[PDB]
Amino acid sequence: KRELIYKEEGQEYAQITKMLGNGRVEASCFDGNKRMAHIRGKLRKKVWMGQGDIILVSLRDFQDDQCDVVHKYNLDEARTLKNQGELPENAKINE
Amino acid sequence: GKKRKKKVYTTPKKIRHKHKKVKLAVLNYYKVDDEGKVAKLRKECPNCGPGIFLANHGDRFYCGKCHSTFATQK
Amino acid sequence: IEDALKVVLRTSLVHDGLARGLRESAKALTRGEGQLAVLVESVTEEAISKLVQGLATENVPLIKVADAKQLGEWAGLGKIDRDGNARKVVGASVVVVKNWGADTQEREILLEHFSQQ
Amino acid sequence: GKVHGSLARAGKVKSQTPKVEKQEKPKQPKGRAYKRLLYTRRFVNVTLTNGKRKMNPSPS
Ligand SMILES: [Mg+2]
Ligand SMILES: [Zn+2]
Repeated sequence: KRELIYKEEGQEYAQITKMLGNGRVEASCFDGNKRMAHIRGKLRKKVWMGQGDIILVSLRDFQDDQCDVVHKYNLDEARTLKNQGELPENAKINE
Repeated sequence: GKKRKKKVYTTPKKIRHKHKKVKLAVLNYYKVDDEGKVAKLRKECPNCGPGIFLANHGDRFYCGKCHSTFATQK
Repeated sequence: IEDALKVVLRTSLVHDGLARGLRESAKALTRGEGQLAVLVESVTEEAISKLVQGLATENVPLIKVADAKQLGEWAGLGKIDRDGNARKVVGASVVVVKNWGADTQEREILLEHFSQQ
Repeated sequence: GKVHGSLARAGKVKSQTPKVEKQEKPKQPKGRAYKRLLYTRRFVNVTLTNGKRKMNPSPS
């Protein structure tokens, strides 16, 4: 049981649509942004993620195409996000 | 490993009971009878001996030295 | 004289004879405890000294040394770690000697003299 | 949390380092005087003959 970390001044949540190779991912950020997500530090081979996983990602203000994924939520803190509702609720992601 | 959070209290506060200091406290205990005899406004405690003054709060007198064992209704 | 006063205050400091204050002084005088009393007349509204007079009237002898702050200074209330005074302000309105402790001849002649008045 | 800000932001460590002001100094002689100072400090004022010269020995 760990506390779930919220976004702040630039970081935003997203959902993995399809995971590419070479540490690359396609992620739908909940501003209608079908962005490219880069697997990043503390995240290379320490925590594993897959298709349709809730994700948190930091933007790059000098390039909006690509963005760097920072933290992943374990399908239960995702539920907590879902009840508090900072992310759009028009999407169903269940097991 | 332990994952501890900051404690949150559903109690406003409990404050240290500050002793009620009284300036010129001693003279209120006595009374000068016009340059000579003097009397005491409070009552003397028998168990302790002469000098120790009773405490009057309401319909009883209470001691300070043997405080626990003496509380006699007025 | 000044010497016997400091001598008696030392002899009552080492053996816990000073009723350093006025409530303890009043209690000691009311009991059969206070053998000597030194109080200052430079007290505002003067009622404390009048009450003390009454305490001694009922353990009789009293002394009329001035300089309350200095009285506390040479009364031993100070920690006096250094050679000089190491505290800003400290003084006693009334000092009461209960235990006579060690006895010196000059002090006993002085107390007999002050008893004679 | 995991990261205190936007991770990919440029000039981050530079921005948040504590600005510590230069310490004022006596003038360091320059030119021939500096070479004389170095010569005195190394070959006539031998300090730590043990081991190596150990110029700039860390204090520990
Ligand atoms: Mg890579
Ligand atoms: Zn009592």
